[PDB]
Amino acid sequence: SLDREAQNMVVNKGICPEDVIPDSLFSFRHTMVLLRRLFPQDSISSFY
Amino acid sequence: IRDIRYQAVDAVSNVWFIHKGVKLYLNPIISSGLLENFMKNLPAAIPPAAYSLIMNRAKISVDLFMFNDLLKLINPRNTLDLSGLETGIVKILEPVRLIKSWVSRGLSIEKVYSPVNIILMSRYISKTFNLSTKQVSLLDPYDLTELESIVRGWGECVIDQFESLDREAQNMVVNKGICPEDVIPDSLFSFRHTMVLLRRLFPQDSISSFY
Amino acid sequence: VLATKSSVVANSILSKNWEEPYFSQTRNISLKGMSGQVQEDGHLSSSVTIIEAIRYLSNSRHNPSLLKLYEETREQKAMARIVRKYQRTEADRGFFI
Amino acid sequence: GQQKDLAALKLCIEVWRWCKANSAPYRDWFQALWFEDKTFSEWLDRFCR
Amino acid sequence: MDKYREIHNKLKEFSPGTLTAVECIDYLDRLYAVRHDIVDQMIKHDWSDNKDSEEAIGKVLLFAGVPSNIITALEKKIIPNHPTGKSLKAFFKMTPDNYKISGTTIEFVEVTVTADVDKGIREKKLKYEAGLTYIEQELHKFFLKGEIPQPYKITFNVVAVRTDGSNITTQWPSRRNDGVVQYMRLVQAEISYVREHLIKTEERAALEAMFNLKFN
Amino acid sequence: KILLGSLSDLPGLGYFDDLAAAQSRCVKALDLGASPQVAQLAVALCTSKVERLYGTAPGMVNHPAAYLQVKHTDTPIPLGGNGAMSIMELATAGIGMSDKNLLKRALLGYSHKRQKSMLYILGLFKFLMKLSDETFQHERLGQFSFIGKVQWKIFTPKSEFEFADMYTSKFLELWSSQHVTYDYIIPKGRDNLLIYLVRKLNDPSIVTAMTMQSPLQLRFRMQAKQHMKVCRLDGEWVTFREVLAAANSFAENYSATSQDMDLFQTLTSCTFSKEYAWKDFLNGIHCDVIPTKQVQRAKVARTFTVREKDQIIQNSIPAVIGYKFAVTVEEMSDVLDTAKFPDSLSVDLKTMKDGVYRELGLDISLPDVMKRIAPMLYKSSKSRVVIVQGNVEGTAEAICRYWLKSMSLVKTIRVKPHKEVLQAVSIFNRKEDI
Amino acid sequence: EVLAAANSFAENYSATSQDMDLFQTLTSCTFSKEYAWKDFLNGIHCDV
Amino acid sequence: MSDKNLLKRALLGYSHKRQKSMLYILGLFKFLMKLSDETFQHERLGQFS
Repeated sequence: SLDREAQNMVVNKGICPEDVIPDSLFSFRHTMVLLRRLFPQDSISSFY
Repeated sequence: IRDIRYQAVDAVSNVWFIHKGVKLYLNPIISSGLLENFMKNLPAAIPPAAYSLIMNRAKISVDLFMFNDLLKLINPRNTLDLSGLETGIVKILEPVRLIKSWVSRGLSIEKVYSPVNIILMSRYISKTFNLSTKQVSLLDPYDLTELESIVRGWGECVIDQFESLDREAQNMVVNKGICPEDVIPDSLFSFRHTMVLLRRLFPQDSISSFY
Repeated sequence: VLATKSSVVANSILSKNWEEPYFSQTRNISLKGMSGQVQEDGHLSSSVTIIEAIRYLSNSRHNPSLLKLYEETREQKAMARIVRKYQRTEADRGFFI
Repeated sequence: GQQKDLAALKLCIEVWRWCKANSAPYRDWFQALWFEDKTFSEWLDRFCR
Repeated sequence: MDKYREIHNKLKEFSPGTLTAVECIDYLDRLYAVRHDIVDQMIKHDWSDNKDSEEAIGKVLLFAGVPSNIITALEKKIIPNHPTGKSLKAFFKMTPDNYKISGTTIEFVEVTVTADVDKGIREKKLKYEAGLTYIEQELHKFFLKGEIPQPYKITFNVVAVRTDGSNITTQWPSRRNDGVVQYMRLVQAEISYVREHLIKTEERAALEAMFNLKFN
Repeated sequence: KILLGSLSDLPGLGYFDDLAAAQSRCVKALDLGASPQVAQLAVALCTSKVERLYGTAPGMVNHPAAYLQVKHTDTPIPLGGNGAMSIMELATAGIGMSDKNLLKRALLGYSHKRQKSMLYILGLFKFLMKLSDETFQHERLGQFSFIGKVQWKIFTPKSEFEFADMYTSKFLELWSSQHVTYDYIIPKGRDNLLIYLVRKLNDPSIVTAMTMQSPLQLRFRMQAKQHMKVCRLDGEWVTFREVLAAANSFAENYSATSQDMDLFQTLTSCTFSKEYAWKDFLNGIHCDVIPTKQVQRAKVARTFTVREKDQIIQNSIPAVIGYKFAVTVEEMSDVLDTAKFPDSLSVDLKTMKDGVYRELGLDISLPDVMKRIAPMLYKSSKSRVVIVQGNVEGTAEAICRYWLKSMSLVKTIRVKPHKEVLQAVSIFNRKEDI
Repeated sequence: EVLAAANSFAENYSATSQDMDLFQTLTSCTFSKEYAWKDFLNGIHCDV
Repeated sequence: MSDKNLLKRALLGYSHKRQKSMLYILGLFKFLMKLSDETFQHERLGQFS
C-alpha cells in the first residue's frame, strides 16, 4: 500500500529527490556525503 | 503623501509597461531600487546590460548565445533551440529617453570565474537536463532573466580556449572523484537556486529518478 | 663622510619606492597648484595637481610609475607661471606653479 | 503593526495613483508587486477586510 | 616520487572548500616544485649523471680542471650584456639544474615546465646564455693568451615541456616518456583540484590575486 | 598667525563644519605655543562669530530651543549647538567629543529609569544618522568624527573644474556603494583611480578648499544670513528651521530598538585605536597652586600622539578593512600591494572578528554589519607636534600635564595625581587572556 | 568554601557581551504585566 | 526582588565608568548562575524568583 501510494504521488506530479524528508532527523547533504565516502562512484559517469 | 518606501518594493512576476507602442520591462528597475526614480523622473545609474534587458526583453543576451555555443561544443543536439535575436501626480512623456539618461559604463558587477568548474557544470547541466524540448522564445521572461544572470560570462572564459580546459577537466575528474554539487563555476553561483530554476523551466519525469 | 655610511645610504635611496604608481600617492593628487596646458590665447592655465593628474590619467592608458612618467614626458619642455590668486591653500607655499 | 499597515496602504496609494496618471495594468501590477511578506492583491484584500 | 605521495596524503584529508588562500598557494608551489623535480629526475636518469645536488658554475668548472686563479681574476669583471648588470661572481654563485663534462666540452641545460614553451625558453635564454657566452669569450681569450692548453666549448640547451606532455618526446626522444607523462598528468590533476575545487569560495579572489602576483 | 587667520576664512560647509574648523585650528594654535587662556578666548570669539552667522545663538531665528523640546546645551552640535567647550577637552579629547558625551549621557539616562527627555536625545541622534546616511559614505571616514550631521548646499557651479562633469553623481554614488574597499585604500589601476579622483574632486570640502579665496563663497554666507534653503530634508532643499522641526517630529515619536541600542553602544564603546580616557582623567584630576616664581625655559617640539595602533594587528586597519570588503580580483591586488604583511591579512581579520564578537554581540561576517560599523570603529592615526617648554616627555600624558600646568600665566601649578594615569585601551584587551 | 570560591571566581571574571545581554534579560521587563513598584515607592509621598 | 535590584544597580554601575567593585557583583551573580545550572531546570520554574 505504501509503495502504491508513493508511485501515485511521484507519477502524477514531479518530486525532486532532494526535498524528500524521511524523518525529522534527516539531512540530505550529510547522508549523501557519507554514502559517497563509504561507496565510491566513478565521477566520470556523472560528468561524461 | 510623504515617507513612501519605494526601496522596499519587490516584484515576483512580470511588470510590463507600454508607451506609444514601446514595450518596457520594469523588473530590473524594481530589483535595482529605482522605482521612485523612474516614477518621479529622477536621475539614476544602470549598467548597459540592464538597459538592454529593460528596453528589448525579446532578444536574448549574448551570454545566452555564448552558453548555447558552449553546449554545442560539449554535446550537440542537446542545445537550447534559439530563434530570437541577439543583444503627487507625475506624468512621463519620454520614458525611453529617461532610461537612456541612466545608461553608463563601468558599473558592472564582474565575478571571479573558474574556467574548469564552468565546463564541468555546463556538462552536468547538458547531461542531466534535456534542453531541446521547450522553445526558449515562449519561456517566461522572468525566469529567462534569472537564467541569463546565473550564466552571464561563462562563454567568455571557455570558448576561446576549450580543448585544453576540457582535457584539464577530464584529468581532474577521472583520477579522483568529484561530487557534482560542490563545483563552483563562479563567485555568484548557487547550486540549489540554479537547479530548481532549471527543473521548473525544463520539467523531468520524476519516475525515472525514483523507478 | 658619506663613504662610512654606504649601506644605510643605499637602503634609504632604495626605500623611496621608485616602483610604485606615480598617481597613487597622496602628494601627487593633492590640491597644490600646478600649471596646466597652453590655451588658445597663448597663456598658460593655472590649475591644480588633482586636475592635471586626472587629465593625464584620461589621456594615458595606464598608471605609470615615477621613472616611467619621467621617461614618457622627457621630451616635454618645462613651463612655469605665477599663480592667479595667491595661496588659495594651506599647503600652497610659494609664488610659482 | 499599525505602522506597517500604514506604510503598505500609502505605498499602494502611490503606485495606484501613478498607474492612474499614466496607462498601466492596474491589476497585473497589483498581482506582481510585493511588499514585505504580502503581495499587493493580498494587501488590498486585507484592507477590504 | 615520495614528495608526491606526501602531498597526496596531506590533501586527501581536506574536504572541498576548506583551504585558506595562502595554504592553496603554498600547496601549489610544492606541486610545481614536485613537477620540476620529476622532470629533473627523468633527465637525470636519461644522462645517467648521478649529480644529486646542484653545483655552481664555478664548481662545475673546477670539476673540469679549470684553475682557480683565472676564475678569481674573472670574478672582478662585469657582464656588458646583462640586463641588470649583475657581476660574474653572482653568476658563478648560482647553480644550474644539471651539467655534464665531456673532455673540453661542458653542456648546461635549464628545464622549465609551463604551457608557454616559447616564453619560458626565452626567459631561460636571457637568464643564462648571456653569462655563458661571456664566459666562453673569456676562456677563448685566455686560451689565445696561453693560460690553458685546450680551449673549452660551452653549449646551452633549454627545453620546455607543456603541462600535458604532448611535445616532451619531440624535444626529448627518451625511452621513459610514458611513465613521466603519466606522473605529470597526475600532478596536473592534483594542481587543478587544489586551485579550482579545494579553495574556499569566499577567498577565490584572494587566490587569484596571490597567483597573479607570485607567478605573473 | 593661526589665531588671526581663524576669523576671515569661511568654510561654508555648515554650522558643525565651520565650528569644527575654527575649534581645530584654535587647538593647532594652542599646539604651536599659545597659552590655554588665549586659546580659550579665541575659541569663544570664533564660536560667537559662527553662532551669529548661522543664527544659532539665543536671541534670533535659528535658535534650537524655539523648535526643540530640549535644552540648548543638550542639543546635538550639528543642530543648534553650544560650541563653548573648554580648550582642554578640544585639544585632548577631540572636536566631536561633545556629541559622544551627550550620547553616552543619553544612554545612561535611558537605563535605570525610562524617561522621555533622554529618549528625545536618542531620537535626535537617530534623525541625524538618517540624514547622514543619504550621501557619500566616505565622508564619515576621516576628518572630524561625528555620529551624524546635516548636509548643506554647495553654492558653486560644478563646471568651474574641468573634469568634475565627467561622471554623474548617481554614477559616483553607485560606484562607491559597489566598491566600498576604495573608501579605505587608494586604487592603483587607472580605471578605478580616475573614478576615485573624480569623486574626490566633487567632495564639498575639497571644492570649498579649491574655492576658498574666491568671491563665490559670499553666496553661501548671504544665503545663510538671509535664512534661505541651505539644508536637506529628504530629496528637497530646506531651511534650517524645517530641519529643526523635522528633528522634533521624528524624536517625539521615536521608539527605542534593541539593534538601535546596540549601535548606539557601538558608538559609545571603545575604539579600534588605543585611546586615552580623557573624560575621567579630567574629571578626576586636581591642580594645586605652588608659591613658586615662574621660570621661563627654552622651547622644544615633542610629538603628542593621542591615537595609536594595536601591535597585535600586524597590518593597518584600513588595509584589513579593505581586504575584507574586496570582492574583485583587482581590489584584492590593490589591497595586497598596500598591505605590508599580505600573508597575515586573514589572521588579522580573524582576530578583528573575534574581538568584535567578544566586546559586542555584532558579527562582522555580514557585509552590511561591517559596512555600517567600520567608520564608527576605525579612526585616523594622525600625529601632531606640540611645542613644550622644558623636560616634557614625549608622551601624551606629559603633554597634557604640561598644558594643565600652563593654565595660569603667572602662578606655578602642580597636579596632585602625579602618578601615571594613562588609559591606553582598545577593543582588543582580553584576546591574549582568552 | 562556597564563599571562598565565589570570591575567587568574581575576582577573575571578565565581562562578556552575551553575558551583558543575559544580565539585561534578567533586568528587563517580564512576559507578565508587572507594576513598577520600585519607582512607585521611590516617588511616593505620605502626609499625616 | 533584592537580588534583581542589586543586579540592576551593578549593571548601572558597570556602565558610565568601569569600576571593579561592581564587576565583582557581576562575577558573584555569574558564580551563582553557574552553581544553579547543575541541578533540575524546573526548580527555577515556579516558586520564588
